[PDB]
Amino acid sequence: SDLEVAHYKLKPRSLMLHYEFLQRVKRLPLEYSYGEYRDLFRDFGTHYI
Amino acid sequence: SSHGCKELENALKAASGTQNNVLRGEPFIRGGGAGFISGLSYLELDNPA
Repeated sequence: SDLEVAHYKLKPRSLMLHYEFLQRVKRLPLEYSYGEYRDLFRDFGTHYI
Repeated sequence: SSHGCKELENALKAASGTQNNVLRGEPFIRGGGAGFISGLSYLELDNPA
């Protein structure tokens, strides 16, 4: 049984981020060092819906 | 006086039988209440309507 109940779409533009994600981004190093972006993905993952 | 008899019997039975019984069904609904959709789309094999 495949049941579908609602269709959701995010707006394409000018999204208001969550505080926590905002700040974690704010703390990302400007020089590349994989460990921090790794921790970022492990906290928040890689993609949004 | 002398006597001889020989007696021989051979009997063979072979039997076989098979069934294939396939049943398929795909009720499909658009619109209405999700509970009514799921309840009605669920295939009552005794009453497919």
